[PDB]
Amino acid sequence: MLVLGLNGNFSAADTDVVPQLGEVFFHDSAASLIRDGELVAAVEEERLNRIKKTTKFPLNAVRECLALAGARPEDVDAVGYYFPENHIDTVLNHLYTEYPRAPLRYSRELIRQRLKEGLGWDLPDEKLVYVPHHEAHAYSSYLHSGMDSALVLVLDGRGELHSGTVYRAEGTRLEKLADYPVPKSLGGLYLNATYLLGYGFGDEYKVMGLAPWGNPETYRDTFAKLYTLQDNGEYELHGNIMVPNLVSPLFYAEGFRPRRKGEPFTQAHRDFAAALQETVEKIVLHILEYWAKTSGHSRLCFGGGVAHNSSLNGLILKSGLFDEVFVHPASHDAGAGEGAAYAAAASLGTLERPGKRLLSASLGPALGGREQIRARLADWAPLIDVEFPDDAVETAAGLLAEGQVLGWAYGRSEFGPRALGHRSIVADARPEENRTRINAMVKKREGFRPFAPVVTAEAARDYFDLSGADGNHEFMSFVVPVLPERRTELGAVTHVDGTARVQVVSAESGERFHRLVRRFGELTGTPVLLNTSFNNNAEPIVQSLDDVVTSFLTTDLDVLVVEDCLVRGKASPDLGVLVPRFRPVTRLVERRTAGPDASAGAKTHEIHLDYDGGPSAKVSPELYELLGAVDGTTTLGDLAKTVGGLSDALATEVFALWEQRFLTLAPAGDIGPL
Amino acid sequence: MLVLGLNGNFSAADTDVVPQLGEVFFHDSAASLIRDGELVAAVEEERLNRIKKTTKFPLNAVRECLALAGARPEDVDAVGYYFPENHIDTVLNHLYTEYPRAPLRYSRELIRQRLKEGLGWDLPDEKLVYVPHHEAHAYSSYLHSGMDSALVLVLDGRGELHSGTVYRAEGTRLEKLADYPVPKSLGGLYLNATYLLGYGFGDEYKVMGLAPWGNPETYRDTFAKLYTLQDNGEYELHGNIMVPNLVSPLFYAEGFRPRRKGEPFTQAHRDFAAALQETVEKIVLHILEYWAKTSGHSRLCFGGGVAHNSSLNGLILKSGLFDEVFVHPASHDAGAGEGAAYAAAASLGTLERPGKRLLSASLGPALGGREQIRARLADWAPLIDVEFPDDAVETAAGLLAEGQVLGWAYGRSEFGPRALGHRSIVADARPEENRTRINAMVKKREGFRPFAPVVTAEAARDYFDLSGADGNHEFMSFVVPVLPERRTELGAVTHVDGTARVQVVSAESGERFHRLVRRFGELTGTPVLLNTSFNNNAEPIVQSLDDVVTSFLTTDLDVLVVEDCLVRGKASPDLGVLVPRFRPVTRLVERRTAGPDASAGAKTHEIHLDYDGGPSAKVSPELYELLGAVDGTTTLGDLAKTVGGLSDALATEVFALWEQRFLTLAPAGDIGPL
Ligand SMILES: [Cl-]
Ligand SMILES: [Fe+3]
Ligand SMILES: [Fe+3]
Repeated sequence: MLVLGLNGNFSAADTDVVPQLGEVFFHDSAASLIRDGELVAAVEEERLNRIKKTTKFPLNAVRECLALAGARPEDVDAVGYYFPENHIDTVLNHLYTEYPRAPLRYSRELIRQRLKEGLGWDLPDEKLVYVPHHEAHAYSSYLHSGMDSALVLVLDGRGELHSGTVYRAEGTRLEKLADYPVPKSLGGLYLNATYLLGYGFGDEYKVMGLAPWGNPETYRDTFAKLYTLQDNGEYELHGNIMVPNLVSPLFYAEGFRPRRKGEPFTQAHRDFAAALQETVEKIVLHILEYWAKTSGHSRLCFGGGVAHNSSLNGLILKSGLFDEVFVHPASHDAGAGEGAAYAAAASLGTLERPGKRLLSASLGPALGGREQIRARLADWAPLIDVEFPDDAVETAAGLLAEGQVLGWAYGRSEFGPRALGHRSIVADARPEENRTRINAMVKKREGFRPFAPVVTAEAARDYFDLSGADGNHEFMSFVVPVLPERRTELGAVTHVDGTARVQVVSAESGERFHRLVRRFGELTGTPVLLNTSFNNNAEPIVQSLDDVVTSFLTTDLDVLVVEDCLVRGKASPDLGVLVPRFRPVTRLVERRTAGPDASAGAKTHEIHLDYDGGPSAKVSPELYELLGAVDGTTTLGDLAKTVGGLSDALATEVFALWEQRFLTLAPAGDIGPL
Repeated sequence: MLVLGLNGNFSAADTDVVPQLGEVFFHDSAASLIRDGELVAAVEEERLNRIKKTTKFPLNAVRECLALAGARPEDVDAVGYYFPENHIDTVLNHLYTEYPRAPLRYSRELIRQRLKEGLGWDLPDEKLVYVPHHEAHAYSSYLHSGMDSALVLVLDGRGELHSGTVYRAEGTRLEKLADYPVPKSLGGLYLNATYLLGYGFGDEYKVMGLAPWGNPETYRDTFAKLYTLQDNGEYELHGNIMVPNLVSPLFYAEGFRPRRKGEPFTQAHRDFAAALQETVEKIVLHILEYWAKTSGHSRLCFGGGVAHNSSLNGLILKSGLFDEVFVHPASHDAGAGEGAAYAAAASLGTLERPGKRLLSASLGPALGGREQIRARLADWAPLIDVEFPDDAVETAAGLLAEGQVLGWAYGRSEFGPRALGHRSIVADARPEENRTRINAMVKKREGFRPFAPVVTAEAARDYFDLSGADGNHEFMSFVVPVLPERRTELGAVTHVDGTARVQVVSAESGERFHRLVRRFGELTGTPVLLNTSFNNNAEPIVQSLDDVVTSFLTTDLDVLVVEDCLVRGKASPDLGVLVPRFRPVTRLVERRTAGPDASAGAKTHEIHLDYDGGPSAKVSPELYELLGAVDGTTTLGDLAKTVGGLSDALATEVFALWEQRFLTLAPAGDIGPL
């Protein structure tokens, strides 16, 4: 039994199903592969097409999953899709009424066209299974829990008919207990409020990071007008007929004005975030207080996008409502994609399930063999210096103890949003200053943002308060208190409220990363590291070796440790040897608007990424001419001849566009098949 | 007592308040000026920025109205805006949460900014009055009816809180009897349905033109699942949680497939339009039978945008529920803007009302003095020949009896969507072939589109069944049956169901246009003329003399009659003397997309209009280079020298862009102040 799980929309690499298809239409595209009930490969398409939370069809993810399994497309017994057929087709039909030039291609045709054109795979209709969305979420969360019975809660933005569902789980059978309609969505509520802070889709976790800086008292009674807790685990959200946002009208009427980009986060912004987070905590704990005592289950599995609210999870852990809580590293729609495979298996035969709790999210493609990685790093020689230490982990722990900030790239990439020791940036967790600088200089993000620690399993309870239920901490699912007598010691990773979104690494969850953290603790007395995701502000978590080196070279990291190679940037790196490549969404434009006296205005030149929400940047006339000559094979230095040579100014302009990922800059060639 | 009425959004000429601001956010911008209770000027902003149903701030319209009244901005005593302040500001606030770069300027500050920058007018806060939306509609519909009291029904897309409102009007007092909530919008229902026909916003009236070709029976039972008629003049529309369209999910589930662009209208599409029209009719006649009997009133004023459903209006007239019915020529939001002026007058002190029933919509700017028209037409000499007959009307009637299609342009432009003798295209109403003739080769639009007759007051009852109530027919508000013994005689203007959207012209409503239709009747025995709006497929109704000449020269009209001048196109018109000017929304673009093997891909040159739903066209590299040098003063011929001269190929390419109005093409200078 080999089964493919699919989620996302159906757009090709270079176009979308309709022009500028909204980023909210079936996002976080991913593919997962289960064999004999075990999750053998999973990767989000964003990692391969480099568009965060992408809606595009996860063609590359399917290809990578098959390769990791050693399978051909014909080996796949079934394909599950994470929504019912009528729902996804009704939404496509809606988009087609708005875009009368678009061909009437519904999901079955589009899935089969993509697999046929993209993989040479003729999928039989009888192998395609559409699955209720919250059923897919629940299967994913519960089957990886290691529990043989549980309460399973799913809360997300929405399924086909519900924003929340409660299941009883026993053996491999799911039995629905309750649901909550779409307009009560806590995902929708959190996103509605997120837009008031100058943030958008996908930024909710940043708002969660802001909330502990605020006092929930300021806006508590305002948010209380937007919901009512009702008897027997019910609740209500109070909508409005003014605009499609539950939150902005009332807060506008009370004088709250939405933050603008580039403005600071005031105390009122912080308090708003705090009152929002408390609101969702109050609702979910109300749901669970009721269903704990009603269903009688002492164990909980929590999935759906809302289960990525780690503060909420930490409160559930401390609530005492349950003895055990489990959360999957991919509780958003990539996990529903995985759950759709289990559901598809269930509908065609018997359901085979994992035999153990999931401990590792290291499930994507790896970086390559020993030899192909060494050969590819040689291709980067004009930009990097490379050492091959006898014991890279020993050396990396020493560098960390010396205050270096490291890129850390090993093996198979993490499924789900958290970096966990395979595509990480790590630093000493003790100095508070590391938080200040890694926010400001390395990740280039807001100073309020917290940093998550990783700790060895053996030392975890010396630093963090894990009391209450037994939660799984392999995937940073839970915020927990830092023990008070350790808060000064852990300056970089203790949040303003004394908590931390902890990763507890063990020899079984992540042997190499555990050894790193253990050795560091032996050197310093503190077996704790800061662990943030390996990506700059313009990209998802890095995937390939070229991704890793590119990111190292365009962030202000000290050293890169990749598959036991020690990489440093050269004193003067020769950008001219890099070959520019368009991304499938890269566009160049020369534009004139109207000018004075109805003249044609002055020319300007821009590069942009053609997808909804894509960035854009002004370019000089010389860079515009240089980039128009890009062929995929010629180096940047040879290209720059035609505009009179790669001046330092052109190299600097190119470097800034590289940092923002408007195009691919890498040595000639590639690493080859893995 | 001089009062300015305002409706629309707040965007400048060349940008929108938020980028690509949806065409549905406060559309049909307009300005109205009342003085001592009389409407002295009104024009829609679309006529001036040449963007159909524009949302942009009606700055030009305000300027034109002030000039028509001989007023300084400072002479205005009060300004009324057609929505309450909290509602429009809440919608702007919602736009601003979606665009965190947009500065937080709300409606009061934007109104003052546009008037200060645009007119030097410093508007005191005390002079700006915001109005309930359906109240503005109701004042405008009722106060121009000539009635002493009436039942007033308003049905539109939505106001701040309702989609329908019912008033009793007496003297100048409005008393609210009932309302219907936003989700019951019949404007909303009609537009949702319209999308299924490959049409969009603003195309509803085309769907109404299609409905008689269809049989309402085939989808009657399907539409019946979407609404329920209830006691006490109540009804319900049955929504869905699938997509924001009432209509598409159910019709998709029954195998209805939305029409694609360029596809013919099938019999299914025709029957769909027929069942949709029957539905809104059934609901509104159900509202009206309950409120005619409950209120006991024999007079009805019907307003809001749904009151432009001419077929519905004819059915109301024939229902016997009322003795009198009045419909305003601008019952859409431009009329709400007018009605906001009256409400502002009632707020600040005392309200004065018009002395008589409105007979003429001729309220916009005029074409100019006879001396400046002659002078400006001489500027067009390299493209046209002009005659100055002794009696243009006499000549025009003969030319029409000879079978020519005329442009007819006189005096002040029509307020509201119907042409009525001031910006019209007129032809013989007798020949059936004139429909396909003027659709295909003049309006360049669909063939099913019926044409409307204008008839003298004296002959009206010889041709049209005006029985039932006494309706006002000066504005083409009602569809009425053509008498069966006249249907063959009126071949061009009788729909497939024997009906016609008639204009009855009188010496009182439009003297010149009356004399024209009378004379043609003396010459032919048929005092009826086909009357369609003076615009091609790419523009609103033409406004200025330059608009009139441009439209005549870019359509296939035989002759243009404009202010007693007879205009024909020269055998070989010299396009080279035309000065090209960018419109404020004109953008000229060279584009490179992504290519195979990650190269810089296809190079294209395009012109487009930068507003939501704006057209675009590919251009040749040569025209791209020529249009880039447009300075607003150099002629097309002189600009063409820089690329080798105005060749026939280039002149043809430019002409096709001119026809689509991508840029302004006109002789040097302008007509000057009117
Ligand atoms: Cl009242
Ligand atoms: Fe979900
Ligand atoms: Fe309205």
